[PDB]
Amino acid sequence: GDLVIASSEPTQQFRSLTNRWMPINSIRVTVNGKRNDLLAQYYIPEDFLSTHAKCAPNTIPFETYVYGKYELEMKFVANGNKFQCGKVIISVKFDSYQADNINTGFQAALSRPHIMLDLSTNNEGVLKIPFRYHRAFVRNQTHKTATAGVRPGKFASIYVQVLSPLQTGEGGANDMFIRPFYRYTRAEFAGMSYKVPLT
Amino acid sequence: FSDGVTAMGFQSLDTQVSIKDILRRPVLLFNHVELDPDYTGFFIPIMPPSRMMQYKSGDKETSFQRLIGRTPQAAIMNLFRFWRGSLRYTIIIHSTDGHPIYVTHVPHTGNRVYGLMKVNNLHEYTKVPIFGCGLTTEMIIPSVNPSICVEVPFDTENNWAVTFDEDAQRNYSWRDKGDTVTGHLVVTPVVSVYMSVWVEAGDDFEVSNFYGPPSVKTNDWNYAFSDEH
Amino acid sequence: FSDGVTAMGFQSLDTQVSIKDILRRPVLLFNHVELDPDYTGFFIPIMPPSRMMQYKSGDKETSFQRLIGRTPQAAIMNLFRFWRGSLRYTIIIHSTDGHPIYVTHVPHTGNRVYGLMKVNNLHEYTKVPIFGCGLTTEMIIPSVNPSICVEVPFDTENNWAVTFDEDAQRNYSWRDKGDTVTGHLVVTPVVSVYMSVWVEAGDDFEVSNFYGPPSVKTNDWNYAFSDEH
Amino acid sequence: DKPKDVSSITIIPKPRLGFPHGKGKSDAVAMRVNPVALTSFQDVSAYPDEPRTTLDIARIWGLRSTFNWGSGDEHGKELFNTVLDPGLRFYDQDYEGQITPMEYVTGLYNFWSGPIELRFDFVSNAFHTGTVIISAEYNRSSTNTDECQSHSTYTKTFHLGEQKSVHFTVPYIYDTVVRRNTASAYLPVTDYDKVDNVSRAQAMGIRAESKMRVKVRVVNVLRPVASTTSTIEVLVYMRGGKNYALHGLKQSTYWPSNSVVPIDSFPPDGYDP
Amino acid sequence: DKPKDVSSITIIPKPRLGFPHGKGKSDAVAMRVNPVALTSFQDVSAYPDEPRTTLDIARIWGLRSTFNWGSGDEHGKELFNTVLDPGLRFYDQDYEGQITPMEYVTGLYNFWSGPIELRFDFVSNAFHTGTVIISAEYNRSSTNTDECQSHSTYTKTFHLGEQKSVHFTVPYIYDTVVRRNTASAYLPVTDYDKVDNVSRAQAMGIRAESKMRVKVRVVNVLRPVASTTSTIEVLVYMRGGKNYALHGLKQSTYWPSNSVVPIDSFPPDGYDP
Amino acid sequence: DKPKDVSSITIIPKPRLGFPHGKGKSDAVAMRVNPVALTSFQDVSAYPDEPRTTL
Amino acid sequence: PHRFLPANVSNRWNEYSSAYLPRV
Repeated sequence: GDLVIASSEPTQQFRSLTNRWMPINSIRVTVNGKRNDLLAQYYIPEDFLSTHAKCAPNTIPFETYVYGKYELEMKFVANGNKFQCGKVIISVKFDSYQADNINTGFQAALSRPHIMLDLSTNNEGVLKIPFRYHRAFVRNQTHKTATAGVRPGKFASIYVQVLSPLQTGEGGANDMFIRPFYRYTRAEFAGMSYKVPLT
Repeated sequence: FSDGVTAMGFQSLDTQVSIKDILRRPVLLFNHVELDPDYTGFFIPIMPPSRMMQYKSGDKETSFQRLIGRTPQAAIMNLFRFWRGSLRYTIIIHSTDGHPIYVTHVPHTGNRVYGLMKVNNLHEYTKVPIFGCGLTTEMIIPSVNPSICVEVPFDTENNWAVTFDEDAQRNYSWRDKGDTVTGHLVVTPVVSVYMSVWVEAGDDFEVSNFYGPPSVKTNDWNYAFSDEH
Repeated sequence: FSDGVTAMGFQSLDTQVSIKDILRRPVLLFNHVELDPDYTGFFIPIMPPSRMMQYKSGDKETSFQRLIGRTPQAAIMNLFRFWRGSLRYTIIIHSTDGHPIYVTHVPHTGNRVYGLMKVNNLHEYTKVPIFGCGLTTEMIIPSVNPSICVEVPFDTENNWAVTFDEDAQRNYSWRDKGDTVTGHLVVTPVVSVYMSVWVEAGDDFEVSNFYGPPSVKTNDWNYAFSDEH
Repeated sequence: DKPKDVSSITIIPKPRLGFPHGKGKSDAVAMRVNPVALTSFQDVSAYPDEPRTTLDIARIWGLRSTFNWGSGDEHGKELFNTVLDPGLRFYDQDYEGQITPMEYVTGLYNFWSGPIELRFDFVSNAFHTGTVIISAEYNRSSTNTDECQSHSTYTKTFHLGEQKSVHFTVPYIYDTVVRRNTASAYLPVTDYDKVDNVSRAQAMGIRAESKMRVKVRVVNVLRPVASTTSTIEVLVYMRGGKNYALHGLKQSTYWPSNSVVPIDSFPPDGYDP
Repeated sequence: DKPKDVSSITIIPKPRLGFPHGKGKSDAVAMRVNPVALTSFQDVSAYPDEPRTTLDIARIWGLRSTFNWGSGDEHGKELFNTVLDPGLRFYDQDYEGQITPMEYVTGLYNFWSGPIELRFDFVSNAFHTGTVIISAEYNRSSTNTDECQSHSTYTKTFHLGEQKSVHFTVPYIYDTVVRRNTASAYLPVTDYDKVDNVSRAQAMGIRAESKMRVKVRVVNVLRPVASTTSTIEVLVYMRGGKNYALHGLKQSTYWPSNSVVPIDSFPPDGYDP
Repeated sequence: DKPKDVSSITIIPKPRLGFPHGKGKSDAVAMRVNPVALTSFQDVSAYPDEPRTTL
Repeated sequence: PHRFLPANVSNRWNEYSSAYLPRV
């Protein structure tokens, strides 16, 4: 709707690059972790460009294009043993810029689109992230010549939070690991420019 | 166990569950605040009631009503960070005089102010009134009618207006700072006079981007007797 | 490259591009000016807002609003030197009294005046009022309604009225000098009282003789911060 | 011709039209070029998964409470015990935390009715085993040590094993068709004023405190294997039933307690560094 | 007979009808013999070639800028470089001159959108030869000495020869559907008041300055014959595209700077010599 | 377009409508969300053996 | 005097850092 108006020139997709699974950094869950504690959080796309999986081919189109619309899919894989137990919740907050420190509890996570991970069964969870932003496009990269009036590379936030603490048996493991994987289901890029390094 | 039968319609057909219906009934913003002709006018930032206008015991005294944050519709707007469409402002001038009081609409310019202000810090505005600059304006004539209801449009660049921030007084990227409003409504008198202001959602109005309930507190229990003395 | 798709209709259906629609919304002329019963009345020359009513820093102080020249419709009228049809004048009397204030229409007589004037320099006009001479007149009764909207006709000899001249104070051929107006509107009170006056184009109204944009100046940049502090 | 107009009617003049109402008629003047033009929702509009009513928000599951269940907990012991009133969490102390969606939204209304749904998620594994009994108790409450009193009410026994979750609809069984809210309709106290009996005597109303309770008791003692944990946490979710109803808009009992700062004039109020 | 009239209705009294609007309803009283008589446009009427809208005025070509192109200008050199913002010509200095039709009319609105058209007229003859590249650059701008950065954007290369003119549509590629005007909505300063930070702090808004630039670089160096001029002028025209849009009427940023004299009373004010 | 509205009528303003009467017309404003919503007598209503008039 | 956050918990842009998990 807004796509055709916001960009006079046509937008481009690179499915072969962007629509593949890419792992990001490992998450550690311990018995010390309490309910409502942030295990990890991601400002997207920023953190998938210039912190996590920086050498991924998914990031190649972001070098040249200045604008874009982005719909993502995030798979989470846990590996705790059968004598452990616990609950983790992953949720998404749309257009979170200067509103990360409010509506940021386990209760808010249960309200917003989310997935629930049991740490004993090792069930996989897939949360789908549409593009819900107050502008037509999100900016991909900051630059020295570009304005500082608009903060780029953030249309949403992902939170990984403890719902129920990890517990273990006598002489059992005091931690276990979760691995997130991401992919773009619909990444449309706009406004071609000279290639730059990401952040 | 049984799901039973709903009580909706039993007492009356006046259903009050619709979000839009709750947002369309008015909220007092300013209760008997002064208009002064030495200024450009009293600015009203075009945004719905929310946690942004909430009073906290100890902080600096503002012109705003203290119980805006505790209204139903403010509590609803704290759940939705996006809003699009028109708002309706009911303005009542405490007078019966024949002097015209002008209400001027300013579209989204990027600032966010409220109360009496001298635009560009001048000391004379009768020769250069904001209502006679070219912008859309409406007049109140208290002798005829001291009240008016004006509907302000969604004249902005953005798809949605941002309802609230985590910190309303934080100095961040200046263009993003102003995206919580869609413009201003400026009231200018002839002589010194008081006014009261209400706000509600228009017919053409939508909310989105559900955030869920925040962390809250209450002490209502303490200021009431129980049914057993 | 692609022509794309228009943004017209996306935000709202309230289109504001039509020239006639821009000219039909009001412009403040006089902001709280005195009516004095010692005079015949306050004259208003029947002509639209333009560069003719523009303030320049340094020149003599007039009763006119300073920002008339910077209104959208004034900027539009600076492009068209011909206009034909009716104008509409909204007059508000700052009073709630039962005294009638008369607004008399004078057709094109060849002069061009504004403000309070003693016609033929007499010192008494209550026995010989302009509103009771025979000309078309309407009364305002502030106790009932302090405002009125009156539509003045195109009662002139010429096909078109001249919008502007290069020099408004130049003493040239006297018949041609008066062709920038189509008549006058004269407000006469009983006792001393203030008024405010707006003007707009009528429904029956046309402009023509496109002149293109003139040489202009601006210093708007200087009185504003950028988005990077 | 100028013939006289003999038509007339008596009228009652009002300053505003439809001022109290949320719908009906309005006399609002549009600040537009076109007076009948409105905002377009052709492209940009509300998403279909978003809640349209307060009842839709009340149908969202929210984590109310948590409790522990261990192998040391003897049979008949109360693992959980609360007055389930959606008006207030406590009658005798202050609350501060993340209130559930249905409680938050119910705090905006003076009346509520219909069944309330609960869901008990046992944070366990396959090697945990035991039985509990959930009971809805009305009017008269049971003694802590008298399990039989709880068993005589509306109950559901859950055998914990491979399945680690159980749903429970709490019936609406009261003497009135609706229940009035235990919270206040209006409270002008903003600065934590030290209360006295005169303040309470001049309150908005009287709190009709609920005696309706939901309890969870041990049926069969938890007997997990030695290799796993001896104690597990149980998450108690809550939401309004499918025929949950709300009525009588009032002052919100709950209000934000975290990161509350009032707006200031930008940039006049010392934004320019 | 004189029977009672029982008909009545509630009303909300307003002083003016359709005061803010440019169209709809009006309660205007005609100062005429016949109250429904209007001006005749049977013979005398608006000519068909005259512009009917502000967008029609924006579709008129106007000379924006000029620049020189010589045989000394090495390859990659910026012949032309500007921020193409129809709101303001400069952000950091005063303007005085003949502003284009589309800029003049855009100065009346708070918002603009759609493509902008350019036309480059080379004031040359058949014996002038060379090549330039026109580039539209968004968000990120190129270095003056780095031609490659300009080449990576939306470009059109023009081979100057027998044809001495080239058209260029500048695409609309931004993060918002419309852009707000960099000029002020309202400015009460009339007497060139010496500005301070307090004046700027109490402004109407904040100027969202554009970083979108149009540049012209040398591809092949100009190589004219010895018999003709070594340097030529290039005229840069500008107008709104076919889908150029404007919205949100405001105070005009531009105002007449030449031959401005306010009206006086004729003949009372010393016209009789 | 913005054409003038020439329609008008003479009126006699009264503060209340049907103030003395027990029936007829009323200008009462409902303190409700819906301005035309009324109390339901679907289940709870007056019993048939109850007197309807003073007679 | 809370016009900007302290530099320990912030990313240049004067907001809470993604690294600083203890903000909650």
